Amino acid sequence: PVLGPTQWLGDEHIQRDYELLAQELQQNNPDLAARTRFVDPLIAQMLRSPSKEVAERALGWVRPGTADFLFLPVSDASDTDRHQRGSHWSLLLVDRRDRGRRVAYHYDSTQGYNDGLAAELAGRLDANLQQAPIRQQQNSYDCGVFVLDGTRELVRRLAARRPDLNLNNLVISRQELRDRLGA
Amino acid sequence: AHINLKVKGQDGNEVFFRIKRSTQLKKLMNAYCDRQSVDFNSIAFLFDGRRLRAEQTPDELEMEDGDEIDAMLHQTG
Repeated sequence: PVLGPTQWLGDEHIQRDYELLAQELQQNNPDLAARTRFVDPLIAQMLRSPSKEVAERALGWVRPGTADFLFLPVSDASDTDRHQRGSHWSLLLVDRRDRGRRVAYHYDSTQGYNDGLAAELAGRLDANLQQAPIRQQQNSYDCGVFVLDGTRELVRRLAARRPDLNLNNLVISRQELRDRLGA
Repeated sequence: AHINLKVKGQDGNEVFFRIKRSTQLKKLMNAYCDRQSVDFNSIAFLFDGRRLRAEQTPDELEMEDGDEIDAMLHQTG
């Protein structure tokens, strides 16, 4: 989908980049791809639905049982109000490797903003919420780019077995994202 | 020739439809948004973990009677 230079990202932009990333990972590292879930932002919201059957359907679609890593773009859009379509994006990485100590790392470029939703999603994925560091946004429109570039940097670190997932040094590129979406 | 489908909203609301398997899902989507008084362009429909396109038909997606389509409002941030 078309994305402008300062346009707020919609779920369609996040989903499209996650589709490209999933295909890129499948080709370059199929063993990591098989163990990783790039969750559609709409499905991530379904996971926190007040409707139990909606949340469970979404859980089945994610199939977290056979995954070591879940990447969830977290929108703050309303579940019950048609007019409140969201203000902010953040990123939840669920590390399921220790099948007894699941950790949900919450990366928010406005520290604290989405923590309540992150906690609800972490609980529904049987994981303990941990705030994780990410470079803080210096404008009010790039949170979605932090989510996407943060995901891509985390995937590189996981593929490389790097121990430190601190994203305080993250470099964002809206232009490169726009290039990917337009390809 | 006919198939019964449920559209399930994010708040749990349900609407039931009966349509021909050769017909584009556009007709069901248009009718759901019309009935819900929401803009078609503000809603996404998901099935088997994927976003549905209005031009796809149930036969194209192997939908069987009783299948559920999840309707979600688009997000921005």
